Amino acid sequence: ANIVGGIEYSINNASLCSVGFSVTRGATKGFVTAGHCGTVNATARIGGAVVGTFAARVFPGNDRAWVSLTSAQTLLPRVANGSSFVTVRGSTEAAVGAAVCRSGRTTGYQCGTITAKNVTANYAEGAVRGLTQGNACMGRGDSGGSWITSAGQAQGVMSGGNVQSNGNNCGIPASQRSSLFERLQPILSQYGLSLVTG
Amino acid sequence: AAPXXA
Repeated sequence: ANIVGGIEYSINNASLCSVGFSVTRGATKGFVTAGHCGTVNATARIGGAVVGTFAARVFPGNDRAWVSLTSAQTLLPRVANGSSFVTVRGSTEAAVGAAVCRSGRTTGYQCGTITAKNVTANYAEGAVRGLTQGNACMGRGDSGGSWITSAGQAQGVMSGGNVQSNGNNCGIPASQRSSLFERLQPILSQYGLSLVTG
Repeated sequence: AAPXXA
């Protein structure tokens, strides 16, 4: 499969999440995603085919993971925006007030701005600390998907937020949305990964 | 808040 940020993958034939970013660890191909998406060794599939397994994850506390893929996968330095793509150029962290967009299999590509950093989400499983908050909307299934600036600086991966009863926070004004992402920098250093760029 | 996932 062609690995692009934002596309759907399933975990153990049950849960759905979105790919965050193509990465490599030495000769190993992988993608970073959210820790809540799977436990170590869970099976990820794209379009019904097995593409790899969860190599490591941390959740709750943090919310990160990487999936090691088979050598047949093609890694691409891109994030889906509808039928178009955003090229990944690096991982400089943007500041509060910057515009950012996120991509995921449920709500597609949505943009907003960064409103706060170092936010704690008290999920039922336990708290997740240090997340960055944005006001782009998102829904069930977007977890793990890419957060990136239009200039291509990858910011992190979708964790969670204040989903409403219709399964997203897109039906409430941007001022009332809390859409949280795990910063990418610490995931790259924690697992020794290099982002694929173009 | 809930994580997400689907």
